[PDB]
Amino acid sequence: MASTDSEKVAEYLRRATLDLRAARQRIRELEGEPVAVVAMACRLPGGVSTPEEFWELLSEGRDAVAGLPTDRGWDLDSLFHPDPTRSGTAHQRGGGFLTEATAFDPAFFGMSPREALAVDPQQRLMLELSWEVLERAGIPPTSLQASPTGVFVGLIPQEYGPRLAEGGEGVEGYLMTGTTTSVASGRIAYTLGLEGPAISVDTACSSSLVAVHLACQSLRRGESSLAMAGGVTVMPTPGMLVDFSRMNSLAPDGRCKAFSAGANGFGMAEGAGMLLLERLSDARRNGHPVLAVLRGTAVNSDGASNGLSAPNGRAQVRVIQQALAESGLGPADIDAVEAHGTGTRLGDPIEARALFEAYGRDREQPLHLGSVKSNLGHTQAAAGVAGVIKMVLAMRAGTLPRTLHASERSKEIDWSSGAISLLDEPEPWPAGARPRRAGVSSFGISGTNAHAIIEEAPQVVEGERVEAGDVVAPWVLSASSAEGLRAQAARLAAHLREHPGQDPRDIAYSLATGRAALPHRAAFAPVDESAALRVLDGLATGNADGAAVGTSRAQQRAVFVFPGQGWQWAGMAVDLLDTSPVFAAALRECADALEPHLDFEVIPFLRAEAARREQDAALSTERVDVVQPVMFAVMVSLASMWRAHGVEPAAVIGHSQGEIAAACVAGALSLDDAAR
Amino acid sequence: ASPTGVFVGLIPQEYGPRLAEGGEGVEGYLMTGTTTSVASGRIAYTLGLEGPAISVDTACSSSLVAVHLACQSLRRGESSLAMAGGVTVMPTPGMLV
Amino acid sequence: MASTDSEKVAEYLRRATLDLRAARQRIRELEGEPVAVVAMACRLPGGVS
Amino acid sequence: EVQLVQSGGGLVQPGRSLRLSCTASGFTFGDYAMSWVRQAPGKGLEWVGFIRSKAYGGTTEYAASVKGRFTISRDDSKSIAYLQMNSLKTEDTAVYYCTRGGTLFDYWGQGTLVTVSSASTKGPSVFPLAPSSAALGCLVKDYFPEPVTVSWNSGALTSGVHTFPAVLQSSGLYSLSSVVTVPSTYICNVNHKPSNTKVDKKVEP
Amino acid sequence: EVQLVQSGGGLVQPGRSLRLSCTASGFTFGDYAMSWVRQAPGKGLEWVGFIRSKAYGGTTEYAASVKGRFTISRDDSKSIAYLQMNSLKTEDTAVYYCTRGGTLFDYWGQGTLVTVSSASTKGPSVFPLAPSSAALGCLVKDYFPEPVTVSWNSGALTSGVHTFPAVLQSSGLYSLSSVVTVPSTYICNVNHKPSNTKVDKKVEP
Amino acid sequence: DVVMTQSPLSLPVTPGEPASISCRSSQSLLHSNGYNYLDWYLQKPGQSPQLLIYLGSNRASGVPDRFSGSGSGTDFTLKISRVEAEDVGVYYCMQSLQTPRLTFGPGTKVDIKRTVAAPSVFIFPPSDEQLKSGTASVVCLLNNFYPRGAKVQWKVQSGNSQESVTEQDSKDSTYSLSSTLTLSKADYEACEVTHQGLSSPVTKSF
Amino acid sequence: DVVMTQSPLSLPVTPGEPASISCRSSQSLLHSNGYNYLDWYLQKPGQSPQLLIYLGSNRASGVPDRFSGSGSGTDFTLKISRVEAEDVGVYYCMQSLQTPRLTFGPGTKVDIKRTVAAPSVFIFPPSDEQLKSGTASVVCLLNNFYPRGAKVQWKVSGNSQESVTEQDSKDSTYSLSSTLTLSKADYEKACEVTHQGLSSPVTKSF
Repeated sequence: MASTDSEKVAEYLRRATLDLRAARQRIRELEGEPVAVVAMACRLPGGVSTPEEFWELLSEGRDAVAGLPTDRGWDLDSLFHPDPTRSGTAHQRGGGFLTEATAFDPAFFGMSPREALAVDPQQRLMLELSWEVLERAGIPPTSLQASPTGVFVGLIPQEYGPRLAEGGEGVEGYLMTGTTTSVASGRIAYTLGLEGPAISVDTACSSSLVAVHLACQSLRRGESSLAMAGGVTVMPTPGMLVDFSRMNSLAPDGRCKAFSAGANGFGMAEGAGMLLLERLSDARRNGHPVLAVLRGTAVNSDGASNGLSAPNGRAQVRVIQQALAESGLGPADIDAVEAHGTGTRLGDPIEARALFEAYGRDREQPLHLGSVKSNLGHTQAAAGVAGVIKMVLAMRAGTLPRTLHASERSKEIDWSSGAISLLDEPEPWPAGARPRRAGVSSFGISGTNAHAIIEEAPQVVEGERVEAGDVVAPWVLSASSAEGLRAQAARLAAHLREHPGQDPRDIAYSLATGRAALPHRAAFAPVDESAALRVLDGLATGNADGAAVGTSRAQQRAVFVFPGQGWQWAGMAVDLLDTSPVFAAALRECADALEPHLDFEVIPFLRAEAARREQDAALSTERVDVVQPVMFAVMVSLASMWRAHGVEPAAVIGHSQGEIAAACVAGALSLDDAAR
Repeated sequence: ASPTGVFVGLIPQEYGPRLAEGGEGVEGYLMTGTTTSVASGRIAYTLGLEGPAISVDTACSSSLVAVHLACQSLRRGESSLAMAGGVTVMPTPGMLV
Repeated sequence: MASTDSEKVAEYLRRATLDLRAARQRIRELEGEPVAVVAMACRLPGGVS
Repeated sequence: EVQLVQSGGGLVQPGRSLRLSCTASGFTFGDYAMSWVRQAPGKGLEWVGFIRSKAYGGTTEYAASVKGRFTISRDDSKSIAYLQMNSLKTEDTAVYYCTRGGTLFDYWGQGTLVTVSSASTKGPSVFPLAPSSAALGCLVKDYFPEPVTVSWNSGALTSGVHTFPAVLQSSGLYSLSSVVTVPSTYICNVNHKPSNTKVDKKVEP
Repeated sequence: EVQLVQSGGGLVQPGRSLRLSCTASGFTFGDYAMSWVRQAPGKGLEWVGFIRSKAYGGTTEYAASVKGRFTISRDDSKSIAYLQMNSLKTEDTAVYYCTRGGTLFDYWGQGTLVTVSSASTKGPSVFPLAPSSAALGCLVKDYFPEPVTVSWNSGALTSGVHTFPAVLQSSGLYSLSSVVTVPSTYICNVNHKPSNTKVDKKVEP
Repeated sequence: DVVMTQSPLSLPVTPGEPASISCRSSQSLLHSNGYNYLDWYLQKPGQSPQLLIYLGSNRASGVPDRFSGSGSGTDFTLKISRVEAEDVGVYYCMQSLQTPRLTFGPGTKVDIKRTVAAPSVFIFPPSDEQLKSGTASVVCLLNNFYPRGAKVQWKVQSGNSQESVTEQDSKDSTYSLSSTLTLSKADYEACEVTHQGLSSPVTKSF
Repeated sequence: DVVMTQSPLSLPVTPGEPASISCRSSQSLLHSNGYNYLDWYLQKPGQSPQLLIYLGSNRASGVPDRFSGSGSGTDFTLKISRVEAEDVGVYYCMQSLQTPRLTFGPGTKVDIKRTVAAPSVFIFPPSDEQLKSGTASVVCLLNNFYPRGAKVQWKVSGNSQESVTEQDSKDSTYSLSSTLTLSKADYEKACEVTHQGLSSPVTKSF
């Protein structure tokens, strides 16, 4: 324009670049945006009901293949016969089986004691997990109503009760809508109120990583701001270990001896698992916990294999390389791999030869090859989300857990490159300078390989840090049953006798803004954590002393009732303004609205006790010319206090002069108006 | 060996004999028949497709939800071709019951 | 010289714009690339095959 | 993000000195050439001036309307742009903006309402509008400054209520004429906030 | 879609003329000042010149090495850029390339192996390389021009075969020295395509 | 000289329907680089002006894809592929060839489009207490009319009328006019419009 | 004066490993606009160049996410976050501040990285029929060596020519044929190298 020969075009270039910088950051936020694992809930066998118990099975190298379930009353009798071709016999004589299958809380989830008998245990556990995964990600499970949030559940349709053409007595129309894989992801979105893509995918034993991949690819784009991605296989009938045994694919002892010379086949188990997932710059902007980031995912069918159940050796290399070129990484960044490790004698040699071809390509540091199934059992459709719970507790515990049955590494694989180090021992895995990434791979019977690359959470240096000790807030307990509320203060009590000195403000933040406002409420404001621990033990027995118990029906709607006269004491709020500036300042606006209409101000009145109010020209109560405005000022400041603490009235009603305060707080009369 | 997704939308239903009791000739294949899982992988096996072969279960929306998943496997580019589609052949009167 | 900054900072603007015209038609193909329906097979109620 | 948040509006009498500050956070302040675009109430935008980048010399180009009166500066270490408005006259009553480009206006900031009026703070002269025989309204002539808010039936009637944007006389005062349209006996309460003078009006033909 | 396909290479003698054409299809030809750069065999790129856009006008900036010798033009209605090479010399033996820009060489042509040599077309002087006592090799000295193809055991041995890149002497000729490394009695075959002179070599220590 | 740029100043838009604002420049805005030096700005009603398009056709980031840009050196065009309720305001065609630019242009007054309405001319004689007060204000309120192109006279002449108009409402999408004839003591001792909601002059007096 | 720009001319890259070419300019390439005037070009081996990054940090469409650009006009650093078989060749640091620009710079000779190999020196005395043809060519072959920073001297010098091949794939080494095109008599009167595959001079003669 004027100076030199550039003052205008160099503004359109600045803009064409900050538009190119902001349009090529939109391409990397739509196909490669990290998807944070906001929380993980899992009902894996071995009594595992939560990942902390799960970090307590992998770390001690405990196998969870105990035996067949007798809690459902199976016909194990016939599941076994010397002749192994009997049409109804099973070869797995063990396996990882949970007792949480024949167990559910119908009343909590709003289903009748007849609609729930029909509820397929796969869905039944998924409903319980959907509530937990939220209750441990912070997000109140009842706060996600009409919120875009996809439920992506992976399920191998399994057969529960009477055939749909042989309807029961109470279970009849609800036998198809409680068992259709359709309504496992759908029951969740209904009970939780979610309005997002509630898709129940089915890709055999990769339906958890496919559901995780289908949720990550539903997030990178944006159709659901949040997403619950996971999968469950709880096997109601012994109909899967009696068919898988008919193709002689099972092991006679139920162990998935991954990458081991004793490999017999799958050690088929049953389990669940759910991940709460959100775009990494949506779980940092909302403060949600970020446990690990799912960098990239890939799904790749085996193609024309040598059998439907037969694995492809060059369709896994193209899925370990699609998830490795969609995450923007390379084969040398992934420290460890949670491989399928089915324990098969022709699927493990093919898996690992696909792992020396996509990862073990001149590896400077050996790949730590490990398998949750070994410690657990082929979790079928829950395997792949039980590998992103294993390799997300491996992120956050600084340790690669064991592969429990692989000391005698199989002789059908070539472990000569020294590029893969099967995890026969707990390998330390601390936070170094290079990000800690892992790979979880689930390949299925249908021939749909899936591979997901996990990375450790971006090191949060400060985040929500410490300020100062001060007034303590109520410990907010609530449950949907009077016997479940005793169990809440029988599990928070333990979560503090196991973890003592836990900041009270932190047990009143993730209990109040971390849980749902369920009917049976027992909040309590505790001076100390032992005062608390005391009330916690009292509520375990139902004895409320120091605890504010109550009952509700999702009630809300408080009413500010305003007494006219007779509620004054000699020291009304003497320290209520000395402890918080939300009452002192609340008094300040009333005072400056009372100064032009009153001489003596309210500030020194409630500041001083009656024993010291006798010398400030303001009697304790008899001065109706002074205490009536004081009453109104105390009243309005207190009402503003409850409003500042989130207590808003559905109605204000005043008695005689509390009418003035009610009008002041209702908005019909200004602060100065009602003050005058 | 081509990138070609198969996105079928079905419903579990009930076809053969309850797997616990197995069968006479259909013993190891009963499982491979009654699984919406292989109802997308069987297709990607016979033709040889190497694209994501996912099965969808949203009941009366399975097909349209499967075209959604396929449309975005083509928008992102995971698969250059896709076969979206849904089937509800009801081999038992269980559903009308 | 190159017509100082008249034929240069305007030569970099036909790249930063022609790259913006190709990094925005990648976003219109990552989200709204219209997919075809190349063929349709149906076995529907009745004689439909 | 880039946010050009402004500050420094207010009420002055013609011939004063007023400051306009443009807080730039999100971009390198020294690369762009901040400019100040004036928009008098309800007309088109007019560009006041702009300072060149410190690397582009820092030469400040002003309008023909405000040359010798306004001066524009910029600081990187304190990262603020200045419109120094000296010797104001009646024309400066306007919403002054701060854009981040001399020829390519970008963020634009928010909008600092500067008012140069010779008036003083007085309440409304609420004069009712009797119906011909119809609609019922009420004037608020001769109030200053803006804020102003007029309701009907004291915020009970909201359908048909048209609170005509205010109007400036040559005397520096403001005039709103709020009118409802409904066949009938209605009340209008005008609350001039700067002076807190709430006047109420009952109207009949 | 943009492309800048070239044409006009060949074999000439120092002191001749030659045409270099740059077919531009995909972009508005008149917008970009287009350059002509040159890669001497196996060294870094040197920029020959560039013609400025017809819309810009400007001039035709050439190098110090080729001023008064080369001239560059452009046509929009026929949409071709020209490097007119005149009064050539041995230095012009190189791969001239035409890039779409004068400061930002964004797009490029495949490169035209424009060659200026005083030699004539003669076959190879295939001279063997007897082993010391080891590797076995064979020269191709004094052939012209490039193409050249030397294989071993007549394209049977491909492991250990290192065809040594074209070397030009001061006489304008070329010399390849293809050698295999394997303990032993081997055949090397050379076929100078322009002259079709296939000579075969049997080697012993 | 200076580039004089004009536009369809009063362009109506109806939601969900593609619209097209155009700009016509006296001089040529296609500078030698082959890049047009025209910019498209949007001032949404009562907000900070926005940059929609720079260099004639390039769209600024953060601006909805709907706004498309095109044009030669004189005639230019903004093609909103989909007009919604935020696409309304003033669209300024603002050149860049000759900086400085004292004005942003008249700007295209965009409105949510309906059919033509019926100006409710309501002559309201001044309350007499006002005459007791020292002034006179007969107000000829027009109400519920669209488009807003109404002359409003004061006869029996005009020259002491001052203007008050609101922007377009939502459920009726009309305009309302408060033409006030502020006035003095004696001279108190008629208004009409020529809006295309009617054709004939409708003269009603105090 | 002119901007003199240098780089790590012989930078080795190993696949899958982030690499970093740097550029150092004598003058300042950060022009008033706040935009560096340095460009990064890639001539992949035996192909037409393509742009990689412009204005110092901006990347040119079609260039993968791998090629990042960070630094200031004076000290720049093209950062390849993932070197594959495509991230090899010659990387030219090419300024834009001053244009006349006779050269693209020496360019960073990028190579697929391995450990250091021992150069296999083969002295091949010329065929005697060549001595009956009118010339003499004793060839000192240097097979299978990396890096390529080895010269061949002729003792007991100056007529030597040079023939190196670019890096092969399965061995990723270099091979040199240093040629002594020579004349009839002066044959009746040795080669060695100083490659860092060895340290001591290894002199073997015809």
